[PDB]
Amino acid sequence: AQSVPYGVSQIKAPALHSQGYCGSNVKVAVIDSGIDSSHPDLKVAGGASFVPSETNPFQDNNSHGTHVAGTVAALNNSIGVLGVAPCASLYAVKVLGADGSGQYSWIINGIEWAIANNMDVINMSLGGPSGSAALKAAVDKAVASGVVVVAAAGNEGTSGSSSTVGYPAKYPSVIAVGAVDSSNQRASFSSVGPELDVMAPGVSIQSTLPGNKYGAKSGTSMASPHVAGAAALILSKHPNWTNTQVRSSLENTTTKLGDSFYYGKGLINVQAAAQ
Ligand SMILES: [Ca+2]
Ligand SMILES: [Ca+2]
Ligand code: NA
Repeated sequence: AQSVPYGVSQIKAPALHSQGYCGSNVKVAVIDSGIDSSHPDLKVAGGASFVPSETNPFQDNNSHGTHVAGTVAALNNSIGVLGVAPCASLYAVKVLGADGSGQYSWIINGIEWAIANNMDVINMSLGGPSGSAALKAAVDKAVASGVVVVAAAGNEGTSGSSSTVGYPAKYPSVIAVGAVDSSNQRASFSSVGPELDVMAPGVSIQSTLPGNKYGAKSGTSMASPHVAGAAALILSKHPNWTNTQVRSSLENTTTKLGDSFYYGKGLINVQAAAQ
């Protein structure tokens, strides 16, 4: 039987599902450690690998990319879990290797690929403490090209009064996502700062794992795909909205939590965001 992860319900996705909105024809790129395309609960449409030693984007030797992807789009069937936008066209853009790290040149190559291939939404569940003119340029171009770019804020917790949001999440053109629990409390690990935009469920998130498995993971990596999946539902309902309108709708209809430095605008509510 299929189980709906708490997080899907928390952001109110099922309401859209009920209306017949599930992300059909929205192209979402998971820029991460690849997606196990053999998983029975996922449907990968395409993708590319930018990791020199791991040329197949459909082999995930880490498990991270597959987990992120099931949050976005685990199929609606009688098995496993359920994604935020279960009918989306899922693309595996492999930029992290088996050890979960990757070079900036690879990540950037992957963003460039996503622009060229007309992805609607990009999910980046990754981040580093330092930026680069090339990294900024690539996210900026995606957004100028009409792509919704979503990134995990980071897992750096609090540090005095400084921002601990990593890159590319720190860039204004990107939506930086922090993590809450099932009670709406900020996860202690969730990165903080003025660049934080929204929150999403990121503690003990059940999703798909390679080799027809399921398991839980915690991190702002798990929070970001709820937002990416949410932008896919919105576009399925309003195919003519610009990335700008999608973003404003998500930000403008959150459930407000505590201070914006810790919670940004609050927890997204896709039901409200979809109008
Ligand atoms: Ca399923
Ligand atoms: Ca921001
Ligand atoms: Na940002």
